[PDB]
Amino acid sequence: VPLDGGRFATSDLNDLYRRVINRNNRLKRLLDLAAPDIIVRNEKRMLQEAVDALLDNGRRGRAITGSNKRPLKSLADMIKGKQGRFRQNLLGKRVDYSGRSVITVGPYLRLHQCGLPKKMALELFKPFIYGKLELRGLATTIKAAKKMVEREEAVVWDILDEVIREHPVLLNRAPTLHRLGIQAFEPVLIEGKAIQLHPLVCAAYNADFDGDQMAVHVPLTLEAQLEARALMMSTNNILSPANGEPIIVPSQDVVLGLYYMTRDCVNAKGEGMVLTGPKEAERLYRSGLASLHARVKVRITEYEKDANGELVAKTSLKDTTVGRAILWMIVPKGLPYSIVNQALGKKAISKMLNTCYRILGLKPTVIFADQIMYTGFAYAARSGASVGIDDMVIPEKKHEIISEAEAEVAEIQEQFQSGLVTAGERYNKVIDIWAAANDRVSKAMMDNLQTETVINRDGQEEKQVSFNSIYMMADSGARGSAAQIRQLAGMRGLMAKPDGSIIETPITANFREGLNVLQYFISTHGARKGLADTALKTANSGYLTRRLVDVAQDLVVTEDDCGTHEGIMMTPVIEGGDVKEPLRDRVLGRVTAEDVLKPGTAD
Amino acid sequence: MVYSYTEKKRIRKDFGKRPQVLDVPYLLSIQLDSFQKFIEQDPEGQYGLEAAFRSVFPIQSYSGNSELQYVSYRLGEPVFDVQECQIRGVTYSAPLRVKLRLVIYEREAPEGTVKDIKEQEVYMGEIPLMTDNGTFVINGTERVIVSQLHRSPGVFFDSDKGKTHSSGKVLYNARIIPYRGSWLDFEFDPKDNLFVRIDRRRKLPATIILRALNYTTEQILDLFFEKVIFEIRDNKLQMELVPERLRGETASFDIEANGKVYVEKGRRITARHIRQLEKDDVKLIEVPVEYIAGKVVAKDYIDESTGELICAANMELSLDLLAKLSQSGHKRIETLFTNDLDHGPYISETLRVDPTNDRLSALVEIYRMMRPGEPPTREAAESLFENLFFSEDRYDLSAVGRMKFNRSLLREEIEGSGILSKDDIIDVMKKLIDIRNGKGEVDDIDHLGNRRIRSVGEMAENQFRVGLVRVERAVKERLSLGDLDTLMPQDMINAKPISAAVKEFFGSSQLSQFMDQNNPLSEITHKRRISALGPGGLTRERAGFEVRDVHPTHYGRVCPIETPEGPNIGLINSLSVYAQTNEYGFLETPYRKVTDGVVTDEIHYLSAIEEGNYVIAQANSNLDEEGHFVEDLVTCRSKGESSLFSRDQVDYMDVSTQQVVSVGASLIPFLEHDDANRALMGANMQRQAVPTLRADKPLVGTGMERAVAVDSGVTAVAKRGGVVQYVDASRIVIKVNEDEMYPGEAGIDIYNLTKYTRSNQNTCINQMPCVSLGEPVERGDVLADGPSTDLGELALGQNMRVAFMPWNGYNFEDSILVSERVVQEDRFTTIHIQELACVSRDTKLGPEEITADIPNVGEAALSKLDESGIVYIGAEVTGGDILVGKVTPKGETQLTPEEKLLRAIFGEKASDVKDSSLRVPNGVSGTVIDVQVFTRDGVEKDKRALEIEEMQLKQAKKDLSEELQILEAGLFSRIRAVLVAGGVEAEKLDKLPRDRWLELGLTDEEKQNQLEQLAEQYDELKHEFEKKLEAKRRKITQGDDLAPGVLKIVKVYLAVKRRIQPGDKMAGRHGNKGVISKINPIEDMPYDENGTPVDIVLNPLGVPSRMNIGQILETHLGMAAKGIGDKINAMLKQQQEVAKLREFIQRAYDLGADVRQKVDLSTFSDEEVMRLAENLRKGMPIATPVFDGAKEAEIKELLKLGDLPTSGQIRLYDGRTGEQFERPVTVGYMYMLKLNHLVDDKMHARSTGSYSLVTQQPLGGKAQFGGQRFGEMEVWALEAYGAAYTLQEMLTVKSDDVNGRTKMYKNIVDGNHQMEPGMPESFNVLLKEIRSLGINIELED
Amino acid sequence: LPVYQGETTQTLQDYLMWQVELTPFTDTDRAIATSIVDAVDDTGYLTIQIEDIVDSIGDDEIGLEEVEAVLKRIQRFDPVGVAAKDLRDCLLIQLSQFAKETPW
Repeated sequence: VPLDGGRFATSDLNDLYRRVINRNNRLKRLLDLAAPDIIVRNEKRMLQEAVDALLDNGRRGRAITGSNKRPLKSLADMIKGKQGRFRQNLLGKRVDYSGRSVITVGPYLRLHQCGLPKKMALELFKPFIYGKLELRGLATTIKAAKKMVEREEAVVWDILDEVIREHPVLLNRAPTLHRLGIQAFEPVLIEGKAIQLHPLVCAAYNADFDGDQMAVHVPLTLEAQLEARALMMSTNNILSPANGEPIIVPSQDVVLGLYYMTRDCVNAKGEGMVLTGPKEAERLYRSGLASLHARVKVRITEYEKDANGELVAKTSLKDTTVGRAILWMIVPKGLPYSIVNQALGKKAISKMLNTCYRILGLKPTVIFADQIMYTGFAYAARSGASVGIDDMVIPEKKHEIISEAEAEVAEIQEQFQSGLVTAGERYNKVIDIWAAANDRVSKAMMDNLQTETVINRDGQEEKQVSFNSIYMMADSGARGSAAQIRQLAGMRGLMAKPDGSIIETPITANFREGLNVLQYFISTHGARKGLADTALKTANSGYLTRRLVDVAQDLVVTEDDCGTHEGIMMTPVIEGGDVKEPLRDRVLGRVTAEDVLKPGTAD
Repeated sequence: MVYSYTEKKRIRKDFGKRPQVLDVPYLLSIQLDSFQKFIEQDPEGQYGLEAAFRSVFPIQSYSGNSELQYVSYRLGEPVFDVQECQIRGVTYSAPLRVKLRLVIYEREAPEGTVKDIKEQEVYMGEIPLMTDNGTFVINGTERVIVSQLHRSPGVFFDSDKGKTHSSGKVLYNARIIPYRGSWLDFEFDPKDNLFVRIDRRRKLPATIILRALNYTTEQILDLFFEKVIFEIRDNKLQMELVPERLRGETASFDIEANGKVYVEKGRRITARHIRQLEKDDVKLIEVPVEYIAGKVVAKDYIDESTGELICAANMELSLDLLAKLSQSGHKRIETLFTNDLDHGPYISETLRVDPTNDRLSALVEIYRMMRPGEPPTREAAESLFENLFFSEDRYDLSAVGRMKFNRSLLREEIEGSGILSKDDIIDVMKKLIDIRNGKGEVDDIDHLGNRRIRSVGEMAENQFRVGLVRVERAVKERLSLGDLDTLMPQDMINAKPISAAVKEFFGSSQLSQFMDQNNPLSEITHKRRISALGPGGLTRERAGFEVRDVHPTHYGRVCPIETPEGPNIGLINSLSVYAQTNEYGFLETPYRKVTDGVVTDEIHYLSAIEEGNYVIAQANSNLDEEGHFVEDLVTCRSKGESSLFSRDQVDYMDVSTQQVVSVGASLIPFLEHDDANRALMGANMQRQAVPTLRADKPLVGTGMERAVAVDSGVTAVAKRGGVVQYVDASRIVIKVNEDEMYPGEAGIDIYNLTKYTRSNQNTCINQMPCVSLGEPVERGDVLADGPSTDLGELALGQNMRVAFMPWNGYNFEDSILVSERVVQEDRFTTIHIQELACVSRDTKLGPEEITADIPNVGEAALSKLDESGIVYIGAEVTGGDILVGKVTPKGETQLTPEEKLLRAIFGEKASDVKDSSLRVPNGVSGTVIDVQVFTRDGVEKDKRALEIEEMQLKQAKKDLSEELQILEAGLFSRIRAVLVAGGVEAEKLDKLPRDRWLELGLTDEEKQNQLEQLAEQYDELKHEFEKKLEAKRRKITQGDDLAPGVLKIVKVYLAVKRRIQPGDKMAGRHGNKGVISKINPIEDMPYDENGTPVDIVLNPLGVPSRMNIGQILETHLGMAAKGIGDKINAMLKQQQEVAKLREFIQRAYDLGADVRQKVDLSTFSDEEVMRLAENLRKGMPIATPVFDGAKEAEIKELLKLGDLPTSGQIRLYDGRTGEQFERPVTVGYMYMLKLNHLVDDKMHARSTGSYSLVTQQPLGGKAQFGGQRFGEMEVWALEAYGAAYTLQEMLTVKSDDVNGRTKMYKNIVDGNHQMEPGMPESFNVLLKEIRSLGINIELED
Repeated sequence: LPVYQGETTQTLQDYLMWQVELTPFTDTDRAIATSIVDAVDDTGYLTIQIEDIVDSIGDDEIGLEEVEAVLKRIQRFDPVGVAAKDLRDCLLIQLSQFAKETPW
């Protein structure tokens, strides 16, 4: 590995080896003349020492370098350590068709797609591009192809797209927390400097499409293609293979719109408007209707696959909501339109999804979810959903609750001053007082922003589901929870822990009121802590994890049946007050032993 | 009176509630004062080299009757100019020349000086000057000498209790960290016994030190323990006791109190019992002999007759030995106390545990540990012990260390010796054992009273001292060897080691770091950080978490959110707005004394030890005009747990809301609702800026960016100039005023700006001028303008209007959706410049020559090349054509009949050289802005090179000619005026110079005399000018020093310019990011009621999740400012009345809460209003404090005054089908900026990449069209696929296989669709490494 | 380390071999081409004559005409004027590569 233009510098690659050869020669010169004992013994000792250093410098002695006190890495220090031939060498190597890819967000192009940027392309497709050109005879010579590529014909764009059609690639995220992050999907040529994905596998690749990356994978063999399109395909990566649980579900603002569609303040315009359904698009789409519609009757022809392998339609005249009838047009046949009979929430979105996926089938359910995403992507703008200062309105009871908690604290302090209340008694009681006042103010604010609204009607009082955006967020269930609003709405809370102890003064203000100097400086310990928490704990986590993966490197099923009744029993953990969980999931997909029988005797 | 003339062009709306008292400091006091003192000559040798030389200076020969002295030292003025070094490539370094004094004294004469060489000075190296902008200039690059903040030297009473004990015990250690030497430790073991530790080795006896320290066991006990008299004469078994002295033990029996038994037998000790016992005098009262048996003998007594060693010391008394002693030795003997209730010996135990009893034996074990073998000869151990700690030139801990221990000893003085002292460690063990038994509070690590940030100046002082010792020894050696000489004090003078060490510790290290010039903030802060990393602090980022907490004394010290995203977080602490430095090594913060409640204007710089003392409040408060307090109950900090404090409680007041933050955040926009998560995320996205095409000023920032510029130093401040003369596309000339003019100088300023100059990390950083002409300028005024700022504001960015509303799949969470306008509007374009070069290398096979005569080459490639090969300056680049056209000469050809016929046919080539040329980097293209070249002396080619030489000369020449002309005018006028009143009409003296008729004799007396003098001075100036000219011209072709390798070193530089694109990374100061990924045309941008195609649509589905209440708080403000501009803009578009827009302005400034005073129509003359508006060109600039910013009611107020939705609700028309949709949204114009990690800095592909020579492994990562390396968690997941063929190709197709990649490409062309694995070659490599190790390695069948 | 950058290179003759591998060739054709490649000069002229190559092939079936045909099929593959063989017809092949549209 020459450095300066002049000298090679295989330092210890031979400097150890060369020193060894040199001393060896010196010996071959010396002891053959009946060596003096002192010299010969010292030399042989150095010889053992140096040979060891070449094999294990660290055991005894040291093999430090010129201008560097650091020792020399012996022959197995090329075997031992983090960066050896035993560095990530059970397959951790630098690869061919990929690299350091930036990402876009695929408003269009449903899951049966993957947005591959055209810029990175054809430096991939080039071997295949040349194969196509020669098969097309577009350049009888390889150099002819090389220049015509260096010429960059647009007919090449045509050829690449034709290849880019029937050849998906594989996509992935890095710190591979799963077999869930990496996707194979239908690649598509696109123009810019980022690759777009459907709002689907946003969970799969598991990062979040900000300053980040994804990966490019070239399934070279046809078997690679068939497998990834059948295995690495996200066309099946819904249910959490561990949890069984469908990971794939719209949970972003597509939900927010889905909710906005089926709601009703009290009674919108012509709330008694009723139809059969195909023209609801005409009416609300023309005018006269809002998704805020109440009591709109609708002749609904639900279908049930009640017949064995056969669905029987069934026409009702159910009254429903505007967007309810709409998404009823979205759904396929089987679900009772009572599926559409909902306030239509996030968990519900998942729930209908589950009902379907149990019910219909894979392509069916997938298409349903996809168009679901489509409709939501329409509605959220068809909503839009402003935000603003006033949607934060503090319930007025806050000032009085504060005055009262302060009164309690002052009473505790005066009691401690009288000596009747111990300081620790003062502390525990004051903690209780603050907690109680906090709960009270929390309830006050929540009522201020619960389903609380006065609307015009015949009764002139129809307290309905209100219309603040943030409370709607906590409700339908997209981004945040009640805790988020409260801190931005109620006081900062106790949050009183420099390290573990409870700071007496509680941080008492919301994002509405700002904060205080001491308040913010207080707020910093836990924040830097939690960041450092994710930081350092990733480490021990991965360590244990690899420990496991090694510990499970050979695990497989080789037999179908054991022919044995031995096992352990599956029983509910009626633990604490009750069962933390029903004994339902723990054996949901079970195969009990020959021990299953009815509660009746001999039954 | 905000004259603020350069700021009279544009000011920000303020609402800053609390009023300024002491503004920002120079914001650069740090990397300035220390090095300033480093090259400061002081009356006392007290700092810098003043002491450091005073250390290792005088060398006395090995009794050669010869000693060495010195007079004074000099560091030079420059070699080259700063930019000159930038051009050539040189380290800005200045020599150190020190006068030496070498005296030969005659023998047999007591210091009888005989001969002296007190006349030979040594230039001991070329030392580097810290820059005016505090930078380095060594070997070229831009670097920051990052300091360290680390543990102070002194007494640290370590606890080390709990979990490390692993025994359910709380330990009590004693840690001392000297600045020089090892560490002496008095550890404690689980056995209630102390342990001696030094330099992290095996345990040493606690008693080892004392006995080795000539301390007898008798002395050791007499000091260590207090002994009762215990006078039992005539078998009285009576002892003298004080119930105050020892108490708290139940009286077992034989408890009688001066007659009457006050303590019953078996009666528990009572405070009433102790009080009554103290009430009456107590003599020696008989005690049970059982109290003797446990009693340990204090003194060693011998019998009165025989000096027997009976009753050895540190031994519990034995009744039989008690009788023997009471009969033989005496009646009274010293005994022990060891009140285990309140005390514990812990010393007699280790004294018994002590194996060596003599000072020699004790000193011997010390070496036996230190040297495992090589037993000393009773002098080597003694010498090692004395020179180990009793030496002044080996440990010399610290004088601040002296103050530190002395305070830790509560010693009235604080100035000590760096050397060891016995009373020190004695009291040290005393305190350790005392706190173990409980006497005071142990120290604290993450608390601030104990650390210092270790500067640069003494660091270099130290490196110099380190070298000074290294040569002092050889100085002594030469003074011993061949001392028979009276030569110059240069005999062993080799400064090469000195220069090498100073450079290396500075240069190639981690102590400093190559400074980057991203946006002004990069330097605004990367000169302002404190971390423990390096030689000091936390030797690894691993091995520490506890100090990474939010420290309580640390507030106005480190910045509040400023720490990286990762492993060095929590510890890279950012100096504060109120930052000062302690007297010793630490940092304080100024503080207004709340004197009797009244806030003294006096600010006292306050640090940790002081900080916990007085009573300290929070500023977010009102204060009365008398200075009286608003509320009587004020939450206040006393010792890190703040609480309400009386109006008679708080002792001080701070400065201002800037107390809590540095600037490295304080340029954060309106965090009053920002999440802390958002907070640190935001700032560590804040510095990521690089400049754009046009600078457009932030509309609502914090208010200091002007000041930041005042120190950001990227434009020209106007020091001492009065009238601007010449400003040109690279020149600015300003002629000073006489009142401020110092005579004998020209009195005019010519300042040069570097256009098109790549910066530290290769940006566009162009200082571009301000005024046009005919302008007055005040002292220090900015006129240039470096990048990404405009007319005086550190704005990494500019207002683009945007709206928050979900839409159509482009807004999942984190996409930023701007429409086609800015792509047309260029708003934020890029311009970046990477460097280039070439080399010559006169070789053994022959010098390579730059002639663009590459054999077998195309003319077009050569066509851009000129005769030099230096391509004509100014062309485009695309592809990889050769830029520098060099050829490598090779060995000559023989008769060579084939080559003979070749040179006969073509000739002139003979293949004598090979095309050895330089080209444009792959995929990297552009056009040049300037170039460079280094010709070492010894070659004078100068092909296209003399062009730059000449252009440079032209510039400099025109430059000198200016001053020449000006002073020439002064003189010619002085002459024609001297010719005035001489009857000499100016028609003649104007007609020709003519030496003014060569003193025509108008007075012929003093006019003759004055004329002679004037012609004299005239020629004098002519000569002086020509002389400076000649020196400069010599400097022109002065020539550079290349390495011995390449004969000439030509350096190239070009440009590349970028616009935001599909795939871009912008962000806003509320820390929200975005992947810019769908730019629609102008139509689909949502249309307003006036239809205005709004620019940027974001996802809104997060404003709660990370607390983006601040982003919308702005957005309200931002819409408001666009509106305020709209009103004024229509007003001007009407060309309305001057006072019309005037009242508009005064009103717009006048609404809201009362903060600060700004008023027009009494100060600005009308055109100052005229321009003041003409600049007011899209919105009124507005500034708020982070923590004293505006109130929301003000926003609601502002939104009506210019006819805007204070609600912020307003409809729109859709961009494709255009039905007005619900949700009347809020929108704004919140400024955006661009970070590094460019989209163009990303994408990369390769299908046949470099399989290595070693392992035929990939080239690397895009490095030569290299690629990625797969992921192990992913590969295991792949196993989850069982994607067997995928693995098969990934390791056979997608590994090193030449024999496999070849057949694979062949088939891939052939459409065969198969892979041939064979066998991995890394397998062969490892198999060899096994056979390389002691292993026969093979595979059977 | 022992490897540092550890990247291999073409050295031209192997770059010629890279093209030969993609070029259609027989075992005797591959052997003749490889032998021709073996004695190759830096300038790109043929070190040994066609007759020496025929002797090196050591095949009576291998003749001067077959050697010439193999060399010519490989004479201008990369670059023009490779294996010049007493360069003179090499510049001739180089010009022949240029179109006749060039005057003179």
